[PDB]
Amino acid sequence: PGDRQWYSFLASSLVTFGSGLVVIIIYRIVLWLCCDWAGELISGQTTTGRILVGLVFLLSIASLIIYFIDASTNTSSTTQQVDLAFNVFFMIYFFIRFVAANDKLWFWVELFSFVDYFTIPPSFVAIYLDRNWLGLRFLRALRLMSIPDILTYLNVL
Repeated sequence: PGDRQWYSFLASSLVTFGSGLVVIIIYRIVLWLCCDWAGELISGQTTTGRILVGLVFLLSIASLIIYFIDASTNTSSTTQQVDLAFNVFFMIYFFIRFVAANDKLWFWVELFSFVDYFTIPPSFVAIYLDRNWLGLRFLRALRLMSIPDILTYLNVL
C-alpha cells in the first residue's frame, strides 16, 4: 500500500481534521442535545490587526518561496528551521483566531482551517520522519488572497 510514502504524511492532516470534526460535533450536541480582545487583534486598519495580517502575509510569501526552492532542488536544513518557526507563528495565530471565533460551527471547517490542517501537520511529519515530502505547503499561497485588504488597510488603492 505504500503507507509510509504518502499515507503517513497525510495521516496527520486527516487525523487533525477528524479531531476538529469530533470537537464540532460534541459542541453541537452540547448546544442542542445536552444542556473580543483577540477579535480586535485580527481587526482591519487598526495597527495591531494590520501588523498581524502583514506579518502573516509575508510569512506566507516566505513559506511559498522556500517550498519553491525545495521543489526545484528536489531529486535538517536552515530553511527547515525557518519553516518550523513560521509554522509555530501560524499555529499561534490560528489559536488566537480560535479563541476569537464567534461561531465554531464554521470555524473548524473554514478555508484557512483547511490550509493550516494541510500545512502544519505535514510539516511536523516531514520534520519527524526526515523526508523530503513537500506535503501541501503550496496551499499557503492561498493566504495571498489577503493582498488587497492589506492594501486597503495601507490605503494605497
